[PDB]
Amino acid sequence: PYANQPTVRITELTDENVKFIIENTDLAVANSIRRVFIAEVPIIAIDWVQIDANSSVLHDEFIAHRLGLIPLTSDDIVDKLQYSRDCTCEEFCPECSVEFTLDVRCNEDQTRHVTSRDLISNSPRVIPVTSDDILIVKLRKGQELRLRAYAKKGFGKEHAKWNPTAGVAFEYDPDNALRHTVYPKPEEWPKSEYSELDEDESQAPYDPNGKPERFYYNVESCGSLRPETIVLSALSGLKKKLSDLQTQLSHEIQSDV
Amino acid sequence: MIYICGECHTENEIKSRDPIRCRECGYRIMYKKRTKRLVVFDAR
Amino acid sequence: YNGFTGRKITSQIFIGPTYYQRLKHMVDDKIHSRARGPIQILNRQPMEG
Amino acid sequence: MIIPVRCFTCGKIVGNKWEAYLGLLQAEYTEGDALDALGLKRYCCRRMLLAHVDLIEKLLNYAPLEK
Amino acid sequence: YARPEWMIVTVLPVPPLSVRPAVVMQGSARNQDDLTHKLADIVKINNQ
RNA sequence: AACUUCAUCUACG
Ligand SMILES: CO[C@@H]1[C@H](O)[C@H](n2cnc3c(=O)nc(N)[nH]c32)O[C@H]1COP(=O)(O)OP(=O)(O)OP(=O)(O)O
Ligand SMILES: [Zn+2]
Ligand SMILES: [Zn+2]
Ligand SMILES: [Zn+2]
Repeated sequence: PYANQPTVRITELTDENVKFIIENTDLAVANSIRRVFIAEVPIIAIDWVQIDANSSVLHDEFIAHRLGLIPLTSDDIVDKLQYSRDCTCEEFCPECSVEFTLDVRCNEDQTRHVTSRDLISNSPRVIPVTSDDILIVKLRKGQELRLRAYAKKGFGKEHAKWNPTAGVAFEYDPDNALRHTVYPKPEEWPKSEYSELDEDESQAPYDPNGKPERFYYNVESCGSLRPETIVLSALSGLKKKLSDLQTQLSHEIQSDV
Repeated sequence: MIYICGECHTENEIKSRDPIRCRECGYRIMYKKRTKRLVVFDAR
Repeated sequence: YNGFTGRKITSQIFIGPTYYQRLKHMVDDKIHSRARGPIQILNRQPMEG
Repeated sequence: MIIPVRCFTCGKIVGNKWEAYLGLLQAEYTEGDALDALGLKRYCCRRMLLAHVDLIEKLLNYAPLEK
Repeated sequence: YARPEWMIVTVLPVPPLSVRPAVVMQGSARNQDDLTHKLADIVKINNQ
């Protein structure tokens, strides 16, 4: 009647990728951890843009869109920063946001590639993952881009600009033994990388009593958060959602009594 | 207001009820020039 | 794999990169509603368009 | 018009890779080999660079409205 | 209700202005309905 | 507290 004790084994750990395996866990818990990876890990991204002068070919809201999609280093202070709704101050302040500035003019004849490097942050911890560079616009001679931006904490449920991850690879039952997928012709199907079968055997024998366990994850970071801390923050955020749910549930049960 | 010229790209100030001709080029197509008030764009 | 539950979809699904076009017909241009609006002079009936 | 930041399907940053892609194509690399060198693995990300048409260069030919 | 003589037109009914509204443009001008122009022609010929 | 008509053409299911 109680929760199982899950186990984690990390196979690969690189600045861009974490490959790990979670065993003795439910499919629902595993899938929802993946789901939180994608949508419920807080990150910092530009959400306020004010363009003083835009003589580039791209219109203002195009530039704003591209600026929002630019990743920003959010390793440490995203936990410290508050949401704009939570912050007491009106509009935005150093606690709820980070300010960026762009002042580029193409005085020279050669085309000026405005990059993420040209974005200058008021706080050193958030930088546009520059330490090539993301190209915001190309400026012909006599064309100028000037803008001020504010970056706020948020998660990917709001907007895909706040996705901390690129691709979450989730696989269970590498050799089809639970028959969750029924191949019409099993031999035509390529083997998984995690498959332990011999080359002759296309599918493992049907396990009637089996349950999905030993889930395999490959989480690729977008560079804003380290791939390890994406997973840690996802676990902590899911735990916090459950705890908030429990608090509200206890309050309503007390109210009913 | 101040209207930028279509061809020579030089700002010229034209009063109301005045013919639309840029000084020093004579082009008859002017552009109103961007507003001072600033509009907030959500990056979304 | 099913996005909501994580279980493998039993029938393997045909996926690939196909070229798609956004046609000019958009819902915002077509949504319309009328409630005691402007009325024609000759017929004194609701207007058209 | 300009290389999109982030692949639509997954979200890996592809915006910084267009100039390097063009340089590697100039080197001798085939499109596939350049895409591999840039690190693009999934066909979703390779579609972003492979199918991209850079119109910003054609638009930059026209003279700016204000100089 | 209908005598054969009444079929021959000796008096022409002129419809009310509701039937033939005056189409106004910008207050600068007032176009007249086709019926108004035809009635003007009829009145001119009748006066002649 | 509030903007005509004709005519044509082009699209939509
Ligand atoms: C199925 O019948 C409908 C209706 O009868 C109505 N309709 C459409 N055009 C007209 C018209 O000119 N005059 C009248 N009176 N009715 C009309 O449209 C018909 C079908 O037309 P379609 O054959 O193109 O439908 P796809 O089979 O093409 O559907 P996809 O796969 O594109 O969604
Ligand atoms: Zn604040
Ligand atoms: Zn001029
Ligand atoms: Zn991709």
